[PDB]
Amino acid sequence: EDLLFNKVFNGLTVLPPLLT
Amino acid sequence: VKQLSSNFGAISSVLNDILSRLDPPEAEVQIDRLITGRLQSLQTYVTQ
Amino acid sequence: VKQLSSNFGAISSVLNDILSRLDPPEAEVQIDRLITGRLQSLQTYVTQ
Amino acid sequence: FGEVFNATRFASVYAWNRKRISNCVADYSVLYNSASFSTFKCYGVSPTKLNDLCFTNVYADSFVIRGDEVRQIAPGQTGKIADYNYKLPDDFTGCV
Amino acid sequence: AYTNSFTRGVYYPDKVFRSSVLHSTQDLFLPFFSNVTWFHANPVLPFNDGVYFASTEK
Amino acid sequence: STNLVKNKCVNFNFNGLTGTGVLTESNKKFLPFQQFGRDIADTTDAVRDPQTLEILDITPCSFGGVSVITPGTNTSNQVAVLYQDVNCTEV
Ligand SMILES: *[C@@H]1O[C@H](CO)[C@@H](O)[C@H](O)[C@H]1NC(C)=O
Ligand SMILES: *[C@@H]1O[C@H](CO)[C@@H](O)[C@H](O)[C@H]1NC(C)=O
Ligand SMILES: *[C@@H]1O[C@H](CO)[C@@H](O)[C@H](O)[C@H]1NC(C)=O
Ligand SMILES: *[C@@H]1O[C@H](CO)[C@@H](O)[C@H](O)[C@H]1NC(C)=O
Repeated sequence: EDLLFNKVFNGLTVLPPLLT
Repeated sequence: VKQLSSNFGAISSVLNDILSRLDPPEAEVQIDRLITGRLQSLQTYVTQ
Repeated sequence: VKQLSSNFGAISSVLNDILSRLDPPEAEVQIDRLITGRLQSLQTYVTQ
Repeated sequence: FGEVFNATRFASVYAWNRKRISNCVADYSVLYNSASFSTFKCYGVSPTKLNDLCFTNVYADSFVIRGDEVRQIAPGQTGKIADYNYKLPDDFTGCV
Repeated sequence: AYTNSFTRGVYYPDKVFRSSVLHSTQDLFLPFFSNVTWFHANPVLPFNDGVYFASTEK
Repeated sequence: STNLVKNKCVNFNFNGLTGTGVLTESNKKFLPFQQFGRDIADTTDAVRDPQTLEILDITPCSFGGVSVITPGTNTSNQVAVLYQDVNCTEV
């Protein structure tokens, strides 16, 4: 699961996902 | 975001430039040309 | 239904009162903005 | 309408006055074709429409201006007289 | 004589700072691998749209 | 011309560069002829002021959405409020 997580302004916001 | 810098047929892309070299009766016509373009672009974003 | 009561930058929202106030030489101006706004409303409804 | 158009003394621009006018029958026929008005024009309402369009409340103003300056009594321009004495909101719905 | 520039005549086209990016511009440039006159040692030349001009000596 | 305040949402104007935001001091290094910086998407994110010859970071002035958390009006009238991606000091 680590090898996988290593391989891949004005009115605009990004909301976080509910599950971390 | 790169669409916030197109005229769509206006004198500039900045509202502080149409509100500085135009009187209110003439700046309405130029602000509407920006409003129409920006609405079009936002709605294209939301469809895709 | 409710978008039928926006001016879209015309003098009236009711075309009976657009034809009551600004007529043909100027209705080709005021009626056209209503046509433009209502067409876009309808297209958004059909795409969604 | 007949007396305002024929009042003998009109006020100057800065002291323009309002004839509070309501609850009556307005007949624009002769007013339209009196064949004497060097400048009849208006906005918002077509010149042939007002004849039957009923109105909520109507206000009449009057003054005296310099000749050439007449154009400056219209929405969306400038001129020493339209700058400081009288200007018309850009959503104007009357006649001049 | 005539000679060949290789990659010469690039100027900063504005006052804007930019960090590590690739920015695209439209302007008046000297095309790469061009046909540049050679002069030794002179005459009246044209201008017509800007000029690149190099020179060599001590 | 006038003085320059830092760490407050202001309306700035440098030579014709007009905007609004909060100005801080930076760790960039322009080139002597360069007068302001901009990033990808071409927004101005730095500037040089024409008297100190110091470059300043520009950061938009905090904004966000407001959501209210309701336990249902059929149960209570209490609510909580979330200010989205805003530090708590600025409310
Ligand atoms: C005003 O005076 C003229 C000139 O005699 C007259 O013909 C007209 O009927 C009068 N009233 C109005 C409302 O014009
Ligand atoms: C440059 O143009 C001249 C024009 O006659 C030509 O003779 C010469 O060969 C050209 N030089 C190059 C490097 O293409
Ligand atoms: C909502 O209120 C009504 C009226 O008091 C009650 O009958 C109902 O049970 C309530 N709904 C709940 C508690 O989910
Ligand atoms: C919020 O502001 C405080 C005060 O400076 C700061 O210490 C903190 O790092 C900021 N961010 C968070 C997530 O608390």
